[PDB]
Amino acid sequence: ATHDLVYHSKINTFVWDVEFDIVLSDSKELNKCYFVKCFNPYRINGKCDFAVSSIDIFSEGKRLLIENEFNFKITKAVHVATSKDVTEIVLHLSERISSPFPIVKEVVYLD
Amino acid sequence: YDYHFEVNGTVVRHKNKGFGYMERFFELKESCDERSKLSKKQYERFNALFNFFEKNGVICMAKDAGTLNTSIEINSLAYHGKYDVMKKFIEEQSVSIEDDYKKAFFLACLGRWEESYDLYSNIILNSIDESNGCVYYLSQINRYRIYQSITQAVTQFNGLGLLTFGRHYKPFTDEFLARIEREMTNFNIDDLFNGMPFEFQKKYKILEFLSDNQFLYDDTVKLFELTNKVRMSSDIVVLLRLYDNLRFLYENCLWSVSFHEFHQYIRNSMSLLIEKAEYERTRDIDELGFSFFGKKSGFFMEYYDFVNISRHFKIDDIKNLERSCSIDKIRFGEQEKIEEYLVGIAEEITKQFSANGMNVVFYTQFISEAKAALYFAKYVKLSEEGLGKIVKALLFYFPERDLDIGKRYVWLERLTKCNELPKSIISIIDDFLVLQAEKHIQNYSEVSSNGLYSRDYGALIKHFEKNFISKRLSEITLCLTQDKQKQIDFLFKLLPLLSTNAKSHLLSFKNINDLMNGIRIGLIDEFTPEHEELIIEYLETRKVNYSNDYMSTFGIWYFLEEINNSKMEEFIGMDDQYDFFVDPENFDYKKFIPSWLKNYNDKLLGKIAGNKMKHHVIEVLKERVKNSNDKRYLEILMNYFI
Amino acid sequence: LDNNVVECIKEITESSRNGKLVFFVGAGVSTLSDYPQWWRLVDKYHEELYGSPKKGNYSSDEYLRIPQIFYNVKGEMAFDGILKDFFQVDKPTNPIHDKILAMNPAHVITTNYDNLIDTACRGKYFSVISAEEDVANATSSRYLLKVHGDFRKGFKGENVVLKEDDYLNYDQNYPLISNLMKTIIATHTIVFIGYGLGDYNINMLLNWVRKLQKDSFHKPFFIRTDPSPIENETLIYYENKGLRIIDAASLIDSNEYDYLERYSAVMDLLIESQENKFITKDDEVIDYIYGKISPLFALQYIRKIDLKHVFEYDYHFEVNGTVVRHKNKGFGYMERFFELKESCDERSKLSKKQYERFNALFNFFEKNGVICMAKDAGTLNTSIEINSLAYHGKYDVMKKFIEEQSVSIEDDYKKAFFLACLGRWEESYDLYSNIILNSIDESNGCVYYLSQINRYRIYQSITQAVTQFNGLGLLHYKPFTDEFLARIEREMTNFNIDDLFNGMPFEFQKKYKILEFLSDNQFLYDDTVKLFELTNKVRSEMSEGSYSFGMSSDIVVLLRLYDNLRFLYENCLWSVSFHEFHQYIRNSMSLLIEKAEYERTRDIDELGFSFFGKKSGFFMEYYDFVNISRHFKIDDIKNLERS
Repeated sequence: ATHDLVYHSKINTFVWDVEFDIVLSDSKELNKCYFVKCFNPYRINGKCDFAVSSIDIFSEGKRLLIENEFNFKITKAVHVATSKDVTEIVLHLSERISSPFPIVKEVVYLD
Repeated sequence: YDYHFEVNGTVVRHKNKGFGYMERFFELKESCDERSKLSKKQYERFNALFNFFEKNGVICMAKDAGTLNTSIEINSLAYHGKYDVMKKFIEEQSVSIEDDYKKAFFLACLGRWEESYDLYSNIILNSIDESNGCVYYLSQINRYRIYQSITQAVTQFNGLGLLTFGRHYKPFTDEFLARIEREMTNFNIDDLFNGMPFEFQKKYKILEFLSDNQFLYDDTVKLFELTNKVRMSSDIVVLLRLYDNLRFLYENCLWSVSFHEFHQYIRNSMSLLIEKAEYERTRDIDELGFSFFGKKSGFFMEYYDFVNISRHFKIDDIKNLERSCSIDKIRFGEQEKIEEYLVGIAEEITKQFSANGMNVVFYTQFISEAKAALYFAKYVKLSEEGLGKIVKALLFYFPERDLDIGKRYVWLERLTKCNELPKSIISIIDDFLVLQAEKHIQNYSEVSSNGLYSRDYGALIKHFEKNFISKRLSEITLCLTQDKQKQIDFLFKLLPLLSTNAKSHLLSFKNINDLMNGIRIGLIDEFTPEHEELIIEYLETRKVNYSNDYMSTFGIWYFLEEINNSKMEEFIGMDDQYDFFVDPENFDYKKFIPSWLKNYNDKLLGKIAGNKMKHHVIEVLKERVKNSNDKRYLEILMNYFI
Repeated sequence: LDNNVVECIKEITESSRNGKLVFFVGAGVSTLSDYPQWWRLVDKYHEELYGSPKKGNYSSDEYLRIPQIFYNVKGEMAFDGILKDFFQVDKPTNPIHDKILAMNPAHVITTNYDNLIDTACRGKYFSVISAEEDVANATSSRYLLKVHGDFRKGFKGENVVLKEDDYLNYDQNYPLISNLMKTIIATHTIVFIGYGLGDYNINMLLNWVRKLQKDSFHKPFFIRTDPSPIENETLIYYENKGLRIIDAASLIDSNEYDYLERYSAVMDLLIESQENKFITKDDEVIDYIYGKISPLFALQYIRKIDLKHVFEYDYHFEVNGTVVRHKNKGFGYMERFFELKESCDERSKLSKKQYERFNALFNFFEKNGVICMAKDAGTLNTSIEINSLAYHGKYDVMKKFIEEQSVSIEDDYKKAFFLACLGRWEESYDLYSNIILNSIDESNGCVYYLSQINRYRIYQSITQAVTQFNGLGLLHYKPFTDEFLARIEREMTNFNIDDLFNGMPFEFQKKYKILEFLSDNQFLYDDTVKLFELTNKVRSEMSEGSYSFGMSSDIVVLLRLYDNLRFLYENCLWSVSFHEFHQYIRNSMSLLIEKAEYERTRDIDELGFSFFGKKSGFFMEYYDFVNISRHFKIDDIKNLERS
């Protein structure tokens, strides 16, 4: 069933068929949301230039504005296709990598 | 099987055990004294046969060979996609049955499948006499194919894809669907040829394979030869066979050209040809000489190859072709005719968007070609007027449901890589972004798939034109108020393009969270001492507190020589990244691991490459490559650290 | 419905699918289009002759006596004038005409003198025969036999059989057409329509069929549409006389004055039942499956893909062994068959012969490796094993096997393949000729076809070897008898391979449908396209560096490879000689080796998922090694070593 899991090389990330019930900081509970990562090393950025890949968060398919990135309160992971609490493996794998975001729905290669 | 007709334009005796009629005929055509020994009827028959062979490109035997020109040309109007010509020819009154057949094919090519089916039925009914079944027969075939296509469309259109307006409008009515099912309730095409008169079966034996469901198996099987790695040329024969098949299918007005099998055959042939060319070039340069071979691939491709690629290729196939067989080292052909093709397709898409009378089937069948054409237009040198027309068609009149802001940014940025930016396209992009500001006036939000937005456009402009100033945005922002907030948000997203007065005006419209939000997009580009004091206060708050990654960005900022503070040395103690980015000389590299190495951009990696910890990263990359053959590690080593 | 009616419908459908159906269209069908019937003309003649009408004195013979009297008294011009006046109208076609044409009949015999059944063919080509000179200039092989003289040549009364004297001298006037009608009736399967059970033509035909032998005819079907349901005694007597009657009445029911609905019901029932297969319980399912599978028992092994051709695209067959419903709307025989296979209790509900045939079917499916459906598929394991001695390469084995005498024709076919792979192509051709000659006896004919194909293949092989391998590095052996090189030429001159399958019994073309692909390169295209596509996909994954932790795609390629090889070697076929097969094998193995090499090395596999499990792995065994050594060249091996 981990067939969905696709692991990349230039970004070292995971792609699943799951969904996250994240809780934001200050007891801010969120509904189901998901991450999308876009890799672009040829972006001609300005004076603020450290990241090659842009990470975006969408709740209910809508772009959610980010002001305080403090969502270090875990989540309840549901395997959107088959609806299974993959959450335990979600931690198992997130505690084992240094990437801030281990799972994204897909990775968009603009390069 | 009396004679082998090689594709290059030559004939050879193969299994003729009688008199050599081909040799006698070619001797008669070669000399003039051979003639005048034959009667008038024989003279005119020979003249007609000579004209037919001239039009079909048959020259002579292989003994009298040498420098065969082999120049192909297709004079079917539907190939070149001059849609206005088809539209004007359809309405004109038809004289003979052949004009009716061509009109039916043109109507089929334009998405008016109803009229095509009715015309085919009428043609079948009218002409059944004489031995001209070569029309009648073909008509039947076309009709059947059309019917198949129709039903496929239904089971693909009304089944999935509700994104189209309503329930896809039901392009074909239910009454016509019932009549279609009634007329073709049990039509069998495999027995169509057998039932026709025996003299037709004797004469037109070559047209049998059209009634079969597959007829490209021989060429697809013969395509294997290009994979031979051992050391006429097979590329010539394969390409000429492809041209022959395309000419036969398109010139005779056959609908089987609009099926998946032919598209797959075209893609396979083109991909294999390009792969063989690139492999031969790379083997030659590796073996013969680094620059003795010239480092230029010999596979030139021209207007016909470009139009075939545009018509029969999807996006991902072109992506495969470019990442495996990069075309930037492949030289183009005649740029002028390619420019005519591009301006024609841009005019077509502009007309389709403006007239608002879109047809769903033609929509689906045409925008695939459109996207392929604009994507492949990167590798062609184009005049200023063509660039302006293409950008005007792509930026505004390309429907939202297929091309979003992000992928449009891809297309435009990919288009000029070699075309530069004269004043006209900056003017038109400024017009587009001004219109986008107007539509921002609310329950409105831009949608993109690759995470890119309109701000990139301005950055690209600032990348190419540093001193350009947009006056219209200044006029818009002078009247700008604070009741509506999203518009000023877009205004900060386009901060650099504005003037100094506009910037000062918007500065009045705007803790550590505020500074972080401003720096993420870059409103406060400078580092004021107040911001540095806030940095110190936040670091002290963290230190007395002692895990999202928010503070390592500050160490990166200091590493960029943008923070002029001496207190960063006294806030270390937790994270190895901060120590490396502040005090790399005393940093312990045991905790250093290359996972963060795949996150910095060109500027950061270039700065760290020339900084002297270089031996530590070189040995880290060495060990990482030795244990695992990661593409990114070796690529970064070669491009940045060697 | 009645069982006999179901049987008749099944036979009619089976005949229609084989192109052996002929419709005898009567006069009621043309009446449905409000064509002026003959009795109107009889009454008009009675009025113009005498002066008053009288319906009471209108017997069967009067219909022919009155026009004869009118012709013999008034003459010929009046007859033609009346006929022109009453038959110059044009009428629309009937829905029944479309319904009869939709059944695809080989020939249409009609006793009408109208143009409706012609003007109804819509886009169908029929050679119209309505006179004597028209039977000699038959432009096609499909006959629209207007038996009674259509009005095409004009409206004169000498072109159509109406009066009594014409009926008397019918045989002397129209011998050719009568002979053609009788030949068509004897050959094909006849279905009557639009005729009264007491009509003159039916009685005459029954009188003729009386003279025939007791056996040696196919009983014609009679579709009766009359308001009164038929009686039992009349039906049994007419069945004894040689007709099989299906009555429109007693099936739908209606009033007395309506005719269109009964014809429509009968034809709609026929058309609907054409596509449907009459399956009710397990016995019919197993019978149909055995009927469509059994001819394949002659071959040792068949590849899973072309099975989808046998069932007429009714079920997509995957390489892994699972099947998926694709174009099935009936009972779904695969579901019931799988349920019967799983449950041992239900096997006791079948009769003994059906039980044995089901056991044979199960064994055949197990040998082919067909496992189950997609939903019930769990962990499927497939073994690889080829029982071809020539494949392994122990040449002493079939040396001492060709030394002695075989026991059957199939054994001789094995000897022929072994000799062909042993280089003695002369003896191979000799023994193939012996086979095709010693085969005058066969219940299937598959061995004959396969031997002919292999003989042509070895002929081309020896011809190419002799013609090309003369200055390639030979310098001369080219060892063959001088008479032999001309014997193969003169013998295998007219033998065309494209039309070989088109010239075989009509059942062979219906049962061994897949084998046609053996005559050309067709048996490779359906797989090579998938190979190219999967090559592109795997190379894309190669370039992007993505690692799949589920199941790789390459397995599919591998499966196809093995299947192809087995189907080419277990059946003892020389087609493995060509270089196209070698190129295909080489490409597939290069892809597999590259993918395995890429999957060998990983980065995060050990740290993380390794605790959950480890499926990754690739291995060369005997089979991979022999395939590499056989279907590869040195330079490509060096290239893959470099890569």
